[PDB]
Amino acid sequence: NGGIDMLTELANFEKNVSQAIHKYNAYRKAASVIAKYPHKIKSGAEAKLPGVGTKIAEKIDEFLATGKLRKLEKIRQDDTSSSINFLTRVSGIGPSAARKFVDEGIKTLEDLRKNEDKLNHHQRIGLKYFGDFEKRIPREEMLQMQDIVLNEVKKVDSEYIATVCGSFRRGAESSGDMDVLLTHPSFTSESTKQPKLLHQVVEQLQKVHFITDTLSKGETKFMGVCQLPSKNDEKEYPHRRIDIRLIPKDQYYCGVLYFTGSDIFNKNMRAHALEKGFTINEYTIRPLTGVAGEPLPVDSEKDIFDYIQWKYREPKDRSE
DNA sequence: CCGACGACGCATCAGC
DNA sequence: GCTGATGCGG
DNA sequence: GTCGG
Ligand SMILES: Nc1ccn([C@H]2C[C@H](O)[C@@H](COP(=O)(O)OP(=O)(O)OP(=O)(O)O)O2)c(=O)n1
Ligand SMILES: [Ca+2]
Ligand SMILES: [Ca+2]
Ligand SMILES: [Cl-]
Ligand SMILES: [Cl-]
Ligand code: NA
Repeated sequence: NGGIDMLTELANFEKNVSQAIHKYNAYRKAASVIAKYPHKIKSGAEAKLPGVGTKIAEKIDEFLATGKLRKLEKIRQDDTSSSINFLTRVSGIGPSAARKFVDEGIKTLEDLRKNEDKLNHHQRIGLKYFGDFEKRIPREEMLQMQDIVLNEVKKVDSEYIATVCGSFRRGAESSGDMDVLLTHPSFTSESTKQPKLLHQVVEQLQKVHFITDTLSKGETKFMGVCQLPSKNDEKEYPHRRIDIRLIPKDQYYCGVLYFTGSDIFNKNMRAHALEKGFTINEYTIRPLTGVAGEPLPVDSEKDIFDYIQWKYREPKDRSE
């Protein structure tokens, strides 16, 4: 049901143009439930699955009959809408900044490059590598990036453990970018016994010229840019987005569940936890006046599934 | 009908 | 400077 | 935009 892409374009419109985040999540939920439905949908009535209601069923009926959606056709022709949608593809430009740029007449890639002085630091790096960040990463390259990260982390301190998460851990043949969960025994929910734990790793990866740029950096989260080294006379590899998350070592299982995703899977799982009277974040699962109690004991990813009475789903089956 | 929609880190800004 | 809200991101 | 109660 690849064509019924339609829902994704509608979601993107609502987020970027309408600034209607709940419509955006509604369409993405519908897109997700349809994407795992194992038959070729033949009518909106059939599609009207949890999260598909009347309005999306009507849109699906139009799309099946004609191959297009007039609502999208109008959105694709509208210059302001299409310009706002385009500017949000630069990392760091969201729907508010995109509309502000378009209001000032900044509407194309050319315009951004001419007006670089008007971008914050994140946006400037997102513009700089705009083309590269569009490309996906083949798993073969992800494997090499994994080896660099884990080996350099080991050189800093053999007690670190770095785990590559995201779509890579879900077994995807290509990834949007690299996600690294990092733990160290000196950083638990009970204490922080060593400072600079994330900084020293970031610094080492910069020192060997793997990390090339920083988008944001605090005590526990790094978001930046990296690049594989290339061989003599070879074209350079594209620059890649890299995220590193330092998680308390005793909260690894909640963190690797979060960082493995997908984002929709996490949303569904956490919503379901709420219905079961728990709340899950990347640190803890806590029972719910609806006030979170104390963290429940967790010794495995499966324990989190057990609490909310879901059967265990391996990462490869979490790609929603 | 209508409340409720996952959860949170870092950058930036207003107000102080 | 800090605090809280907002924007943007994973 | 959708849905449980
Ligand atoms: N709104 C979001 C976005 C992401 N994540 C979590 C689950 C994701 O799997 C992980 C990494 O986010 P990514 O944006 O890198 O996406 P993926 O790694 O899943 O896919 P890809 O990088 O291949 O596009 O962060 C989340 O919980 N909520
Ligand atoms: Ca991405
Ligand atoms: Ca990723
Ligand atoms: Cl269309
Ligand atoms: Cl917590
Ligand atoms: Na963006």
